[PDB]
Amino acid sequence: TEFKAGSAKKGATLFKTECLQCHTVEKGGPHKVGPNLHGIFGRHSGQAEGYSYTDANIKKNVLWDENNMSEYLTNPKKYIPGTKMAFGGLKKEKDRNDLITYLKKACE
Ligand SMILES: O=S(=O)(O)c1cc2c(O)c(c1)Cc1cc(S(=O)(=O)O)cc(c1O)Cc1cc(S(=O)(=O)O)cc(c1O)Cc1cc(S(=O)(=O)O)cc(c1O)C2
Ligand code: HEC
Repeated sequence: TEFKAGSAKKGATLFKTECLQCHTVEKGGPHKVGPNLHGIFGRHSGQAEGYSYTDANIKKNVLWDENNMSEYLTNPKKYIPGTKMAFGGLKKEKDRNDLITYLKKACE
């Protein structure tokens, strides 16, 4: 996939409805069902401090960027077979661009 910067405003609403139940974004924010996402961009998969990941999420062995994030969020278990993230994915390209535009700001 090829990320294109979109609307963080639309992305924020998508995060609220699709992601917030399992994830926080703020620095020092708590783990929930899923890990806190602060600092996710640039970091090795499966490496937030204090969170117990699947071996699949750890050993995916990629650094997160906007393009592999878009691919992941299209269909999480297809990109990371073995994942325990129970999210079906955002099939729509604009949704992923907007979400990721938001995530870049919100987890900085
Ligand atoms: O910046 S905005 O988010 O306000 C914006 C709103 C509209 C827009 O048409 C665009 C931006 C331009 C635009 C950008 C992109 S992107 O490169 O992926 O960022 C894609 C499109 C687009 O028109 C094409 C498009 C895709 C989809 S998808 O099926 O979800 O992938 C839906 C739409 C698209 O126009 C419809 C649409 C939704 C929305 S929504 O408010 O975000 O739901 C605003 C506008 C729309 O035309 C009206
Ligand atoms: C129902 C729960 C749930 C939902 C909904 C969910 N997630 Fe997750 N997410 C998780 C869990 C659990 C993990 C850890 C999975 C593992 O260890 O295999 C995870 C992992 C991730 C990771 C990898 C983190 C890392 O450090 O490698 C990212 C990125 C992520 N989620 C983003 C999102 C985004 C963005 C959304 C919404 C679009 C979302 N998630 C929706 C539960 C969820």
